[PDB]
Amino acid sequence: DDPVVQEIDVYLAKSLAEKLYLFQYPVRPASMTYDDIPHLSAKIKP
Amino acid sequence: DQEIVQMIGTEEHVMAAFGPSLEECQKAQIFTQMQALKYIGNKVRRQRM
Amino acid sequence: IINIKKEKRETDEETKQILRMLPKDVSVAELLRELSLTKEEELLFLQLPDTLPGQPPTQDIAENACTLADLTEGQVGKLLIRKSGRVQLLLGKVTLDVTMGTACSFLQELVSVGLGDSRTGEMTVLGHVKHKLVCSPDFESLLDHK
Amino acid sequence: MLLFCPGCGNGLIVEEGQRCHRFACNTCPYVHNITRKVTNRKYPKLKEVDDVLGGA
Ligand SMILES: [Zn+2]
Repeated sequence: DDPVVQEIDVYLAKSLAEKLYLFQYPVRPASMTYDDIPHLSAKIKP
Repeated sequence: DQEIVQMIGTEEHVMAAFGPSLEECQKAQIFTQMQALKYIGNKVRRQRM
Repeated sequence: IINIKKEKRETDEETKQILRMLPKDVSVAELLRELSLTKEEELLFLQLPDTLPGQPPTQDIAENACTLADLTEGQVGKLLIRKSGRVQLLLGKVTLDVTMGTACSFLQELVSVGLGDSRTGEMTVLGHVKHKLVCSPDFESLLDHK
Repeated sequence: MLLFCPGCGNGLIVEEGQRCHRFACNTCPYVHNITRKVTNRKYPKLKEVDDVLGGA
């Protein structure tokens, strides 16, 4: 059972290490996207 | 309510069993954490310790 | 009538209640379909173990939490798709095992928060998150090793 | 079947509007006109067995 296919290189990046957030909507199925809704404001406390 | 229904179970009989509870909660006008907290506080007694 | 702003059915895989008139994958199948059949790059989200098989390089360390952040750029690991569907992640001397996470059917969008100014930030959506991966040490290999 | 508002995630209810009957949300103006028939079969379990008795 050799690694028969796709010995894949894995790299690490840090350009956006501090800038990266993962947002998930538990109520919104992946079918619909907020790419069509024009957003108005975004307030954050870092 | 969608979160609660997803969170109990997504089998058809599960929603069938859980429907009366949703109808009951919609009978009252509780839609905000504040309203439900107020309702609970009213139903909570001063069991003063 | 709008076909994209419809109401929802409870079953996400069968969200389309009305018509115009699913298999559960494994890492070998997942990577095979997303590489061989499709050349399009895809966004994945994976949960690594708590500590990586390294030491924080002059980061003031006690065998403390050596996470992904403490490491540096460049090639960091090797992913091997073995026969019989076995998939492993050689991370130097150790070999982690990679598995399907729970298949989330809701919307997971990976955004970038670029704080260009003190009072300004660039909300940069990068792509949807379709699959989730889990990496765990092959504790059996570690044990029968010694 | 239990329909929930995509706008805010609350449970949609049935009501009657002006052009037709609509699913409506009690918290936000999201409504959906019922454009054609919608059914929700239950298929309740029947009384299959008869069970005469007196055997050995
Ligand atoms: Zn609503």
